[PDB]
Amino acid sequence: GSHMLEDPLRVSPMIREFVQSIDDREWQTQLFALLQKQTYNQVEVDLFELMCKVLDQNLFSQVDWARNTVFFKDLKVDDQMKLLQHSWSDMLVLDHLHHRIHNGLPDETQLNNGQVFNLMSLGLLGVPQLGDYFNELQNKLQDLKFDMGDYVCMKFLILLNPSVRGIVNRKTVSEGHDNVQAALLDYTLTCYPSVNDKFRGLVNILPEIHAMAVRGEDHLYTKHCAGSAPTQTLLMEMLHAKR
Amino acid sequence: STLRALLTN
Repeated sequence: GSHMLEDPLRVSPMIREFVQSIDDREWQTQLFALLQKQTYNQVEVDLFELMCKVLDQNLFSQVDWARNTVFFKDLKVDDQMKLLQHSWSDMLVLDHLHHRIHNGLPDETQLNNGQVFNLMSLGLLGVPQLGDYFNELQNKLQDLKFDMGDYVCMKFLILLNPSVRGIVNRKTVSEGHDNVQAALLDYTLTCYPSVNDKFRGLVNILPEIHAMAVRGEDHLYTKHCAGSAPTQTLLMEMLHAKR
Repeated sequence: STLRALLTN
């Protein structure tokens, strides 16, 4: 139910459609697949680099998702690019927030290398120190009964942010953001009546999540400056954009 | 440009 919609009988079509666009399975599959491929038959690997590899892949998938999004369709690339550039970091955390809670993703895994990958890092973007903060959010979210439905709406909310510098077709973005908020509100009201101010509780998180993303992007960029990771990646390009 | 390529297609 957490990873599922609450009262499917009472859910809007829009939301159902949003949940359509998520294949959790593919995400986890893709994740371990890369991890296996990157590590089997290798004596040692740079764990930091690997995390980046995962993130790079995630980004591609992120882009793919947005692309097929109903709202993006009505958008020009320049505009889409700007939106994606703004919150890629933001989505990763939430996505991680989603898996950690909904799908029982663990903090670490044994690599078949005898090496251990900190999965948890993926959601901290390499800043270990944010774990308490990440956790605080995970707890807040759980108490709010964060569900699969909530998670998708929040993604759009994050993505479809009008107050983003340089976006030409502002109206469309505002409208979509505005719809989703409403849809989210409705869902909370109809399907989680018992949870008071759930809408606000969830909406309030986004700002918090963003703060985490910022630290994370900066660390990731700082690391790239040091020569720690490949420069040709989408991840770097994304990291680069705001500079 | 890579970003653009992906969404440009």
